[PDB]
Amino acid sequence: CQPIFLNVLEAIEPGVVCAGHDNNQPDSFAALLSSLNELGERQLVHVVKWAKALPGFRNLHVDDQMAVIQYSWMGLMVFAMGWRSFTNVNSRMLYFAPDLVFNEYRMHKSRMYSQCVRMRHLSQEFGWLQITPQEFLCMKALLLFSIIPVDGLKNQKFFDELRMNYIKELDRIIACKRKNPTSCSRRFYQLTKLLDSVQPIARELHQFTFDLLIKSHMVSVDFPEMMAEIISVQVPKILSGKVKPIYFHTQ
Amino acid sequence: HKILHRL
Ligand SMILES: C[C@]12CCC(=O)C[C@@H]1CC[C@@H]1[C@@H]2CC[C@]2(C)[C@@H](O)CC[C@@H]12
Repeated sequence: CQPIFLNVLEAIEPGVVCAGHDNNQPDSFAALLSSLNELGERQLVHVVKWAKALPGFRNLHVDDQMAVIQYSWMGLMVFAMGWRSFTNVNSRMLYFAPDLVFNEYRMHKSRMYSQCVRMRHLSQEFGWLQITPQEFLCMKALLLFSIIPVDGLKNQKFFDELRMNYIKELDRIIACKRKNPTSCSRRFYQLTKLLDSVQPIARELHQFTFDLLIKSHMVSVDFPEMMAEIISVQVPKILSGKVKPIYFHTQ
Repeated sequence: HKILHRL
């Protein structure tokens, strides 16, 4: 049998994205954060093209297509960055981009050291849990459907159905080489715990970038058009409790 | 402006 679903996920996976950072200059808070912001703007373009090509994405109402992207981009990008770090440098550093790799010194200079250490822990988990390339792809897609508004989406029903379908595909990938219910159950527990762990990290970064935007003119940090719009209009909805992640486990 | 536009 042909793995149609997985064939598609592999086929649409975005290529390499560079930040455009000048690594010839001594590190500074302003330059490092401005480059992270530009990388965010560039990655946002690839995330939109990727999402629009996902199986069933068009089943969603137009307004909800935009909403899920605007709310889950931070988690999606952090998860992908953690995987790149694992595969390219065995979690020795944070591989934001080929031209923007963070060692401990840069983590400190960025003023978000604690958050950076938590992301490195996430990267290490990909190795400790022996996450396969196929599990990574399915889990990343699921992250796009893991944060919603308390007030509900325009067509909450279509969303619930799509999310359920991606969960079913994850079950299938888990059952592939496993011919025992207990083994599958144990793996599902591990993967759902890993997925939940992304949310608290994304929340801390949401708070950090929000505060940075508010005082950006005082610290010389540049925010591109799309990033500035999303962080001033959508991010505060999550910080004020109007939009919340869907956790598998209670915590 | 025009939101993300390329949605
Ligand atoms: C999503 C990005 C950029 C894409 C990526 O690889 C993950 C990384 C996580 C930290 C984000 C950064 C984009 C710009 C932000 C939001 C800064 O303003 C502060 C936190 C940064």
